[PDB]
Amino acid sequence: SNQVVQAYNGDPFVGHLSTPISDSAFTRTFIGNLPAYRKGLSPILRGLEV
Amino acid sequence: ALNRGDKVRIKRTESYWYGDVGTVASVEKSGILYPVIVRFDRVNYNGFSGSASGVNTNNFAENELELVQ
Amino acid sequence: ANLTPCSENPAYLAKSKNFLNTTNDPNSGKIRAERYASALCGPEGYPHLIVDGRFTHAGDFLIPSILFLYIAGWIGWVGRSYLIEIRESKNPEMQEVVINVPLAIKKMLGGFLWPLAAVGEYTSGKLVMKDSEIPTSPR
Amino acid sequence: AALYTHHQYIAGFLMVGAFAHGAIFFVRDYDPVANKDNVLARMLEHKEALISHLSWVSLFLGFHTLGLYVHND
Amino acid sequence: DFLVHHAIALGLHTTALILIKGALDARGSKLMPDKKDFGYSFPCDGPGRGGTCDISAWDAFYLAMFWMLNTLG
Amino acid sequence: KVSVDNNPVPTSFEKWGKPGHFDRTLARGPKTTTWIWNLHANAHDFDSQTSDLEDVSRKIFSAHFGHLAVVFVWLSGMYFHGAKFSNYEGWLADPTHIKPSAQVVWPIVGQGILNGDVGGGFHGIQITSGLFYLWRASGFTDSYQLYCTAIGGLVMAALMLFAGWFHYHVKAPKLEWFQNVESMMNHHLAGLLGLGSLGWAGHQIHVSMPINKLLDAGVAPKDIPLPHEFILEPSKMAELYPSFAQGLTPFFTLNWGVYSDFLTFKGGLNPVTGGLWLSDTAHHHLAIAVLFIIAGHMYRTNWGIGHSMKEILEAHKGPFTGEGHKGLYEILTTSWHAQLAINLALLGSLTIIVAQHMYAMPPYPYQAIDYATQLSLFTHHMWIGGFLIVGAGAHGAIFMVRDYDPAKNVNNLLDRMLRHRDAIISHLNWVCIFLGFHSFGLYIHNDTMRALGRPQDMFSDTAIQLQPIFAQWVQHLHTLAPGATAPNALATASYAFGGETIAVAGKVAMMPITLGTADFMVHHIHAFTIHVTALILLKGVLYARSSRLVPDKANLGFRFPCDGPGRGGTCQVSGWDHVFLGLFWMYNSLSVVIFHFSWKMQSDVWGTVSPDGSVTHVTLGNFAQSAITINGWLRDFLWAQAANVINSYGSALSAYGIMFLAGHFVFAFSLMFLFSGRGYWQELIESIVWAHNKLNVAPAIQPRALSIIQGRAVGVAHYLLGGIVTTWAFFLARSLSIG
Amino acid sequence: MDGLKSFLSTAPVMIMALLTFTAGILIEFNRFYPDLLFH
Amino acid sequence: MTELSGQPPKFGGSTGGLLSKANREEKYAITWTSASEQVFEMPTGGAAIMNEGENLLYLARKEQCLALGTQLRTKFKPKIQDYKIYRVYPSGEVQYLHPADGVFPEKVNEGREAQGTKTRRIGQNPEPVTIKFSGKAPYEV
Amino acid sequence: SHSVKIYDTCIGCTQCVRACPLDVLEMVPWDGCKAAQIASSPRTEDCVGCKRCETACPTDFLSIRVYLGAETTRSMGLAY
Ligand code: CLA
Ligand code: CLA
Ligand code: CLA
Ligand code: CLA
Ligand SMILES: CC1=C(/C=C/C(C)=C/C=C/C(C)=C\C=C\C=C(C)\C=C\C=C(C)\C=C\C2=C(C)CCCC2(C)C)C(C)(C)CCC1
Ligand SMILES: CC1=C(C/C=C(\C)CCC[C@H](C)CCC[C@H](C)CCCC(C)C)C(=O)c2ccccc2C1=O
Ligand code: SF4
Ligand code: SF4
Ligand code: SF4
Repeated sequence: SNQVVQAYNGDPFVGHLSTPISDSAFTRTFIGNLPAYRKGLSPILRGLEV
Repeated sequence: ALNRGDKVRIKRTESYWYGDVGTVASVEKSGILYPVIVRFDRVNYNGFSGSASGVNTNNFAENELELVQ
Repeated sequence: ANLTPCSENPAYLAKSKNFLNTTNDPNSGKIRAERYASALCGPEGYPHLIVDGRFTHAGDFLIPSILFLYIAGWIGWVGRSYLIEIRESKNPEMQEVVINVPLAIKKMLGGFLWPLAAVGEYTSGKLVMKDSEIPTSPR
Repeated sequence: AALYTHHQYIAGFLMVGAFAHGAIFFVRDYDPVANKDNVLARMLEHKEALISHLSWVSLFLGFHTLGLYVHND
Repeated sequence: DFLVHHAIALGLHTTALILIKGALDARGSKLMPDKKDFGYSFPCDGPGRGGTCDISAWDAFYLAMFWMLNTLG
Repeated sequence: KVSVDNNPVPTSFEKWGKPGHFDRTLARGPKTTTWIWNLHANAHDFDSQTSDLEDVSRKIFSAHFGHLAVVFVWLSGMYFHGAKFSNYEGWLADPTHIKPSAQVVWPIVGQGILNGDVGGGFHGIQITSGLFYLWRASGFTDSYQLYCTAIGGLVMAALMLFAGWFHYHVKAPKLEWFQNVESMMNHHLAGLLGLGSLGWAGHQIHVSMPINKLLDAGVAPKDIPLPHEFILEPSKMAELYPSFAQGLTPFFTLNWGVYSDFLTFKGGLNPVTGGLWLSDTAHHHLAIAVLFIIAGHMYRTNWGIGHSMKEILEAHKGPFTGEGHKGLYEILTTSWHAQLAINLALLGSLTIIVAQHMYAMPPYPYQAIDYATQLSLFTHHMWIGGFLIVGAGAHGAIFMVRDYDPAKNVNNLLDRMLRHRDAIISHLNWVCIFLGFHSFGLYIHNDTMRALGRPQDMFSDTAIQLQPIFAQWVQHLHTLAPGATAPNALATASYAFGGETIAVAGKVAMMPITLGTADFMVHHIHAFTIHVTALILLKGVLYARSSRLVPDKANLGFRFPCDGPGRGGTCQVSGWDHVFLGLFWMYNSLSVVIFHFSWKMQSDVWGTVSPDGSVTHVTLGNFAQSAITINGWLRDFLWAQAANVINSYGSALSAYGIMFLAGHFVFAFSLMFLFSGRGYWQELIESIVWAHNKLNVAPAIQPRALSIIQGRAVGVAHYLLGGIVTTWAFFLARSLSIG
Repeated sequence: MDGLKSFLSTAPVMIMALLTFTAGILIEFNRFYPDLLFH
Repeated sequence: MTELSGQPPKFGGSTGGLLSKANREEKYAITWTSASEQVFEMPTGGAAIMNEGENLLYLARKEQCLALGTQLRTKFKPKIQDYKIYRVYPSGEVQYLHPADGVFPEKVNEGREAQGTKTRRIGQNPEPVTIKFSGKAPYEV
Repeated sequence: SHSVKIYDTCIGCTQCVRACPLDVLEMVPWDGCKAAQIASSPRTEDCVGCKRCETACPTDFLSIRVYLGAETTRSMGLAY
């Protein structure tokens, strides 16, 4: 539908909401590409970036 | 060995009515532990907070009651 | 005592010339200034009260003392015997919530025999209950 | 001034702690079958007289010390 | 000093009232006569039977601590 | 569309002798003394006595008439005391010099010293409510008009009492008459607010304008024409205003420009009397009347045109909000508590708006000169507003517990707001902690920098300065408003934004209030305390249904002490105890707000004036560099200004000293109920029952201690009473000492 | 008025009438004889 | 018993639901058989549409599951009294918790055992002096 | 976990079982009262210690006691 806020990851019983701040495309591509979260790094490099 | 409506003092030593007199409403059948139904006029601390009253009737034993009639 | 009486105290005689009028009587401060002259004052000019029990100063303490000891006992007896005569009519709870006002007026008038009635109730045993028939708390 | 007030604030602490350890003794370490009819058990038998008379003395001092202070004020 | 010494007698009698009431009702009372079984310090006994907040003897120390600070002040 | 039942309840006096009949558990019998407190705790809980929505609504309507009788007999007492035992004609003879007093004290025990010399030989207690300036604004001249107004008020008090008896026992309306909410809304808009504003616009045109005009000219008392003589002879009104010779005829042809000489848009203040212009307020009430009666035809009742609010609430639904307001029209017409929460919220904010507007635009003649009137009216309306906002936070929770049916409102705004209660409260307390550090830790930081002897590291103006640039820019726009963005306005909206200093009788009415860094820090203190009280009340509203600690909170009720000592402890978890905490936080918030008001207005605004133009204030400008410290708030405000309460014995301001100490007593007495719990007092009271049973005087009403909710309620009641009485005595004695 | 006599004899109205009578005789005794610290 | 058969009810999603304790320590799951498609208020927060037939709802605490069981047994005219509350571990095992005997605990049946029942009054409890250093409790021994 | 001990003064009125919102109490058969049943607490690891069973009990100094012992994730009532 046209509703922009939904349940987090499909199941509506986890205490979270898929929201344009929480689970937008831009958030999960920016927070998920932050050094503490992006895949393929050793923790020494991601600690050095943080 | 009590009738139905005689005054009796309580010697429970752990109840609210300890030394207060009560009227035996009924004595139930033998075999059970506390058969003596005793009713009082002063209610005890019972119920939720802010309740208007408590309970007065109670099942007592035989060897903890002193008959005063 | 080391306290000077108000008949010759210099600070009290300096302060009595401008006592404030309390009531609507415009000479109330002056009659208070001559009423408090019999009392004794310290070095500030205010009337102290000797309370030791000596009868020459009994008007400071003892004369109102027994006066209150009448009235409190009056109230106590009116509050006590009324409860006794509502220990049973049909139900004491409503007679404690709403007042049986002719019975209360009867006790309120008849309460001035309270100390002789107190010795009578203490001798008859109907004042102090026994130490065993009282609903005590568990140890 | 500092020495007097320090020692009074120690003394009030120690009096409260004496009675607090008295209550701990009555909870944990008091047996009525060995202290039978002695002064400790006879102290406990009339506790409703003791704390009611302390209630009377407290109301007696309090009503009239505040009464005289408000009357003076 | 007459009135203030009566005030200190007031604070002493009330602090002794709370502390002796805590020590003598440390074993039990009409609300809960198993306070020897619960221990010295425990929060309450629920909202039942009227609701026994500050029922332990520890909580009588609690109120008496405020009184000791008050009369020492 | 009137639906009235005839004689629902018989009028009888026999029920008055049986207290507690309204509830099922109270009419059985007072077995315990807590029944007495329950008799007052459920006396107005009309939703717990009846559960049919028709008996409770007519009970509410008759209760409104009874409370209206209480307000009318109070207002009658004000006008009667202004008639008989005041000096209103003496104050009207000389308003600048002598001081008003509308209460004479009987000299019995020495309290004749309370009748201070208020000026002109009249003795009495100087009033600070300032309704004398209300009477001069309305147009009262002699005491007989106040006496007949008090008589007519007592007549309408008995009339409202008769209407209450008539509408409960004779002809009581049905539920459909109460649920006609669109007819109620547009009648209250047009016929109550707008029609009342038109009535006062007519009174301000005919009575308040000519009387105050010739009183500003300098006409003595017993020389003013009677107020009806301006209508009986329109020449006496036409000689004061040239537009009254034009008659009614320019009003109907839309020739309103010729009415410009007596319906002005001057603004600012009147320089002669130190209040608002009466022509300005007359034009104002007329404009409010026109706008309200225009808005009083919006809702359809019987003639097709008009907005029924149901499809208004249907039409507002967005992507974030799901189904929108679908269901709120069925909520607000079936539950009185939701209406009470909304009305208490908006009446509380209205009363705070009243306080925040009646100090910078003083609407009454000689009101800004009397500093005691201005300070008392500000702080009293601040307190009434904060109390009603806490009541909004209460009745929201009562609506959640006992008037919220979740089957009717699915995926609407109420269900969606209850579905993310954690995402609301966990950000609200974050901004509470952020504001707490950044409004109080600033105060601790420059307190420490002043105590460490380094004033160059503080948060002062000479130090690191936190200039409030936004409100300074807004003040610049309000100063630049008349001529650019309000061209038909001569003066500004107020002289608190920017402009000249208004001086009337040697004192200062209103000068521009500059905002330094002290006003920055104290406004963030205000926003912080507002956020915390709006945290406790909001998390009492949202967490009243259920939670993760206790998910059975709706079945336990709105007003319960605890769930028990389990789960670590669950005491003060109900929706009632959040109101119990929010009452203290409203007390703290409003105490700091009225402290900021009193200090800023008596350091930067008030004071005497000098003929060369220089202004000397009451505290000589202390708020600039000494309002940024907690020690500065203690030494320069709470120690220096409390000396007028301290040293005032043997004088007229002597009752305020024994109300100062009285308020300290009730605060300290509240701490006994707040700190202690019930079971101690139960264990002590049973010992006093033993000491009564020893003398056979133990009552058959079972005497036992208060409930836990009762103990918290009497603790917060004595706390708020003691703190407000202390602040009342301090503010009144200080501002009566400074003039 | 068989209920008005019971309502005027409830505990608050009777204690208020008794305190009004007590305050009345105290104020009257303090007007006709004021400022009595002792006897 | 070991497998949870049911469909999730219609719900938009909330914040007071399953936190990080569910996939780490334990969670709970209530299964019941509805009659119609009515509306029930879950203890997590807000209302939800109860699906027709056997449906399954995951909760975080047992008290929320029993509060939902109380809401199912009292606040409906078709009184749903055939609900089962299971405890689900992250390992995958499912423990049948309530009404695991088969009949409700409010009424008595044969097959239960008196666990935690004393044979004395509270006034007949022993004193804490005789067991002052045994390490036990005055109510246990 | 807490310890819910149920004494022999219980009259089998089953108020405590229907009051406890955690399903720890349950009625087992007995022969010492008129109702011939007594409450019993097998699932004491689920009891939070709320003492809601010690609000609905008719005996003098209620026959069921909840002694607040150790704590855990269940006895502290934590959803996290
Ligand atoms: C200024 C505050 C204040 C006051 C007046 C009291 C006063 C009292 N406390 Mg107390 N208390 C306080 C703070 C206070 N407390 C605090 C902060 C705590 C810590 C939690 C405690 C903890 C505490 C405990 C633990 C106990 C007391 C007890 C008592 C009473 C006996 C002591 C006494 O002095 O006799 C009497 C003194 C008085 C001053 C009473 C006069 C009160 C007013 C003036 C009477 C006049 C009637 C009044 C005007 C009617 C109001 C009318 C209105 C509705 C219009 C007394 C009523 C004890 C008690 O009640 O048992 C005896 C007790 O056991 N208190
Ligand atoms: C008239 C009935 C009555 C009588 C005879 C007594 C008698 C007594 N009370 Mg008492 N008491 C009463 C009512 C009464 N009380 C009420 C109504 C209260 C609740 C406010 C209390 C609260 C109370 C406390 C807290 C304590 C006593 C204590 C005592 C004992 C010591 C004397 C004392 O300090 O009293 C002084 C009395 C008071 C401080 C309060 C009573 C004040 C009211 C105004 C008296 C009149 C009550 C009533 C309206 C009159 C009824 C008249 C009737 C025709 C309707 C004494 C046996 C003390 C004790 O245990 O001693 C060992 C104690 O600590 N009482
Ligand atoms: C439009 C205003 C309004 C209305 C109609 C109501 C109506 C209601 N409120 Mg309420 N409330 C309001 C404003 C309002 N409130 C505000 C502004 C607050 C915040 C303070 C509250 C806080 C509040 C709470 C906390 C509770 C209610 C409750 C209730 C309900 C029962 C009332 C009751 O039992 O009290 C009967 C009346 C009294 C008990 C009298 C109170 C006396 C006060 C405490 C003392 C007054 C001090 C006085 C001014 C100083 C002088 C006294 C002395 C010194 C001489 C009722 C529906 C209760 C409820 O619904 O429970 C289920 C409840 O628990 N209200
Ligand atoms: C003066 C005593 C006092 C203080 C300081 C507080 C402080 C606070 N209350 Mg509070 N409260 C009080 C009395 C007090 N309360 C009383 C009497 C009541 C009874 C009604 C309440 C009821 C109440 C409620 C109901 C709530 C609060 C909340 C809060 C917090 C709001 C956040 C904030 O301001 O930022 C934090 C500010 C401070 C901690 C004060 C600043 C002090 C400095 C800057 C910090 C120290 C610097 C540094 C750490 C020192 C290091 C030294 C090192 C050795 C450790 C805050 C901690 C709310 C809360 O916690 O949620 C947000 C909340 O909901 N309070
Ligand atoms: C003379 C004098 C003095 C002395 C005093 C003394 C020393 C005291 C003592 C006291 C005591 C040593 C007391 C005792 C007591 C005891 C008892 C035992 C009591 C009794 C009581 C009762 C029993 C009560 C009853 C009643 C009444 C009577 C009335 C009302 C009711 C009632 C019931 C309440 C002095 C120096 C101060 C000063 C000067 C003068
Ligand atoms: C003192 C105290 C009590 C005891 C409270 C009592 C005994 C109430 C006292 C009422 C007496 C009878 C005074 C009457 C109240 C008013 C003065 C009545 C007005 C009467 C005049 C108008 C004549 C509690 O029950 C309590 C409960 C929970 C937390 C704290 C506390 C607590 O601190
Ligand atoms: S309110 Fe009292 S009884 Fe309830 S949990 Fe808190 S302390 Fe215990
Ligand atoms: S509530 Fe008390 S009497 Fe009733 S079954 Fe439970 S333990 Fe027995
Ligand atoms: S404490 Fe609570 S969970 Fe435990 S048995 Fe009692 S009511 Fe049930």
